[PDB]
Amino acid sequence: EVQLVQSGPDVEKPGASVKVSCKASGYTFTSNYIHWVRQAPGQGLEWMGVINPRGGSTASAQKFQGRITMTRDTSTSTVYMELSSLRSDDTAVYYCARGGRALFYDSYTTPRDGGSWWFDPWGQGSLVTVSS
Amino acid sequence: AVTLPSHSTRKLQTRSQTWLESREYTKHLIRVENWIFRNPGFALAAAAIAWLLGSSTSQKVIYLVMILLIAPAYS
Amino acid sequence: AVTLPSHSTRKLQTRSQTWLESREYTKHLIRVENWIFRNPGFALAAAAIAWLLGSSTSQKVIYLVMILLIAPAYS
Amino acid sequence: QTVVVLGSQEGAVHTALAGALEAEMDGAKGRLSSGHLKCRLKMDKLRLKGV
Amino acid sequence: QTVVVLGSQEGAVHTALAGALEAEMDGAKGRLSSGHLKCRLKMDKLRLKGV
Amino acid sequence: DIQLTQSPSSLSASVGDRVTFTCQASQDIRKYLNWYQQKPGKAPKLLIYDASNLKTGVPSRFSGSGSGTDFTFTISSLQPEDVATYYCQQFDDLPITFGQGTRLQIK
Repeated sequence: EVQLVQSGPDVEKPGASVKVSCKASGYTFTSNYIHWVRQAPGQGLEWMGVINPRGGSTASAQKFQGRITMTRDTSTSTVYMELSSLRSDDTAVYYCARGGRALFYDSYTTPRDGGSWWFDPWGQGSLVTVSS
Repeated sequence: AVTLPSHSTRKLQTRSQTWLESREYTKHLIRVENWIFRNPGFALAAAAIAWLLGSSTSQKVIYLVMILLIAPAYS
Repeated sequence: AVTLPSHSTRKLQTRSQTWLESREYTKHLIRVENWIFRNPGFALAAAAIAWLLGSSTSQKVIYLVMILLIAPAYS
Repeated sequence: QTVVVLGSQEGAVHTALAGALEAEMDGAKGRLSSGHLKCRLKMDKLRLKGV
Repeated sequence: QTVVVLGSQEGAVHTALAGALEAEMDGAKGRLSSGHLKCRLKMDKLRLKGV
Repeated sequence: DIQLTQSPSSLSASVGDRVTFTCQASQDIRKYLNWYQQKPGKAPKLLIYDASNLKTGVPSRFSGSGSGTDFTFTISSLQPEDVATYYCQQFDDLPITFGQGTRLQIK
């Protein structure tokens, strides 16, 4: 079925970089933007950024420019998000879900939305814990 | 770094006052005025140049205006 | 606030390189180049003006250079 | 060979902007205070209320 | 009244100098390069050491 | 970067109640809002796309409305499997903002 499956939880040191995978199943991999969304335990959701699995272009929030990098793998149908310059604030759970009308690249704002804007695919999530 | 697009090239003519219009409609003239105050000999030099072109006694004044407005700005 | 004294008016010619000489010896030419790229019709307008002055067929080119270097800079 | 910071050019861009029109912000709305508009005008349905 | 600070003119004057000679200054002591000097040499106190 | 206030912070009700949630954006997001419920640490349950529409597979006890900037989510009948944390999400201008959350508790 249509499903995104992530890697396991990771424990990293402050100042290092973590890499979280996001593999697709059940749909054409180059047809849905993969959005990455963090969630601290004592806080709600927060959108990290967006990659297109076609062409590998990125965009992200103002709180993380320069700290986040998103790569793709069209062969294995996988999305890699590498978060660098880790701190104790980055201990969170990371999510990755679609959102369609993902024809060419970037974002696609004013055209259509909804129908798993990015609701469906999320799977198990990835706990990332930054400590010593 | 020389921010060469003066926006007076593409000024908007709407019914409000513009961004610097009040200080804009004198600035090139007083720049030429300060330049000819600081370099008075180029007036005599440009007269000797412009007298050699045109041979019409009314094109001479046109070449004077041309040279004496080239020399402050496009110089 | 228009800081009109360009110091190229009073440049010093000493054996060292100056303050901005390397970026200075192209700037007026590429300013005129960008202006005639953005306003191509004034070339035909200035040709029709300058063809009416001089009646000499070599003063025409001089008036062309004069007008087309007035129009970007002191304009 | 040394490098040179050429410095804040903010006032030079202000002097380069001699010809633009001002505007303001309300949150995200760019409020323009200039500009015009052509408009046909239907005075069909007007009563005087006091005949 | 639009009361504008009109900002900061560093890049304005840095563009305005294009014929300047950069010096450096330390305790005031303004040291300067790009000078020339017309010192006339006097010989005849010179002598080859051990001809 | 539109700030999306979600009212209230947390609620509690018994089984079979009607409950409403408010989300107010600081700017005009006209119909670009959607709604999540998230069970803690789990794959969530789907509520609302486009601020007024249900998805196939969702039970019809959930509904959403809202026209200008104020948006009302509505559960007609509360059930014991509807305890979750409720979120609302902007669509416009793309610093995509979520609400703070709305927790429920079974009485």
